[PDB]
Amino acid sequence: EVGKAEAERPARFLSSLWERLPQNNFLKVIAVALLQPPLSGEGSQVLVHWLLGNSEVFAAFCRALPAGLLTLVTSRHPALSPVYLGLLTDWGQRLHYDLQKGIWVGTESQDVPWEELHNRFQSLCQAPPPLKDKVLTALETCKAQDGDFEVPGLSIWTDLLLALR
Amino acid sequence: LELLVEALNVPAPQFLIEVELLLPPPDLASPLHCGTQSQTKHILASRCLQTGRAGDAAEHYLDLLALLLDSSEPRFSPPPSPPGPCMPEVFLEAAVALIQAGRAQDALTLCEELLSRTSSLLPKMSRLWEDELPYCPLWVSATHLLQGQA
Ligand SMILES: [Zn+2]
Repeated sequence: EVGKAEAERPARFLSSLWERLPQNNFLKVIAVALLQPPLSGEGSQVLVHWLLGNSEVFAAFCRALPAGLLTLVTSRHPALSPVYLGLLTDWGQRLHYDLQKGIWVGTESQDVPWEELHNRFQSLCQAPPPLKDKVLTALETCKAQDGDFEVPGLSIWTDLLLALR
Repeated sequence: LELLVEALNVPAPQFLIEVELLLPPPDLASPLHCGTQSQTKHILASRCLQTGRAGDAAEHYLDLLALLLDSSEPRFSPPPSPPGPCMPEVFLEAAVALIQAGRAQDALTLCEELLSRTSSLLPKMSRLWEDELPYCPLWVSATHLLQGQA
């Protein structure tokens, strides 16, 4: 209706929404909205422009949902692959290893744990061919940037690539 | 000690009561405790290594190792006894001298031959994927430390 009207852009509406209603609820709606096959997908095509436009909300999205949801988000809308991967890259690089418990852990309390990060890459790989190659190459590149070790306890990203067998 | 070793290189019972019959076999605390060739050569190399005559030490230690392992043909030539160090603590001391020579490409043909014989023990490190419980004898952790310094 607002699209046909063309008086205000969906942006303004979704900005006001963002303040007004409960966010966890909201996001799941939006997530699922991206997937519903078309009813007149201009709808889905609008939401990706809103999201990629406003970074801050999209950071909470990837953080709030499950893994399979973001997997299907991506394979449908390739406009989401490269920035999502971008957010994982950026979370992995604020960890650190302790030797005494054999585990990657974050400094800060809110820093997506190893558990969570394993899982999402687990999924992203467990996906169709046009994304698996993309992501797997985005690992080998951030590995080499942080030293090509072939042993655990150095490169978060070596760790992961190993942990996928 | 050098002289000692060559000494130990070279080797009758009366139907009567002689003294040695009544003499005991001596202990390890005795000053009449003298080991064997191999056991001593080890002392020499050991003693040498503590002084900082690393090169010499090495050669001693290699001669040690030659003796211990290569002795298939003649009379056996034994390892050091276990108030002393075990057969892997030794190889390490071999490789450590070889490092104080600056003979690092040898020190590695040693730590290679070591972990080659002893594959068929080791901890097969699947905890590598799952990461207190599994067992690593200190010496296997260390071989890796010195491979590294090499
Ligand atoms: Zn030992």
